[PDB]
Amino acid sequence: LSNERYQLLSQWPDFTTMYGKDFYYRAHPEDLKKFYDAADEYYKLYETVTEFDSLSALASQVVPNYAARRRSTVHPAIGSTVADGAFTNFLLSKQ
Amino acid sequence: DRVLSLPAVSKNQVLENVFHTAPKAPVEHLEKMVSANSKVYDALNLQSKRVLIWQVKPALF
Repeated sequence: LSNERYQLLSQWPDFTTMYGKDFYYRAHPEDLKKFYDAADEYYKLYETVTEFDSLSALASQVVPNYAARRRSTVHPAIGSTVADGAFTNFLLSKQ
Repeated sequence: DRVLSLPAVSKNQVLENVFHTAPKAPVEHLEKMVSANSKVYDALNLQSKRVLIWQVKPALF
């Protein structure tokens, strides 16, 4: 999934091709401040999407709730469809 | 009233309405993107020391 987000941080336009002072002084000051904030924002997004040493401790947050759902008192593989089909068998049998 | 013949906008106001924003350095892109592609290198190379291929597709021994 981080590859899927990286692939759309890969199609970001090069703002570094508009840093020169001929683009500085032609532009409205608030638009240039917004442009430099947008460049700082891209550096934030790219610095955090390439923190791949965080994915292990992110995966350790999905493990305990899933692993507690598989400590079921009925069966590890039980679900709603099989339990509803077995209630269909149980209820439509002779009590 | 010779002061009213001078331009009323100060030199300080010229220097703050002309150099309004601190300009972006050319080396900032190289430094920031190289510091981030160092993590792209370290995680995903097969020759990186702390590579993430054995944490992701674990092994089959």
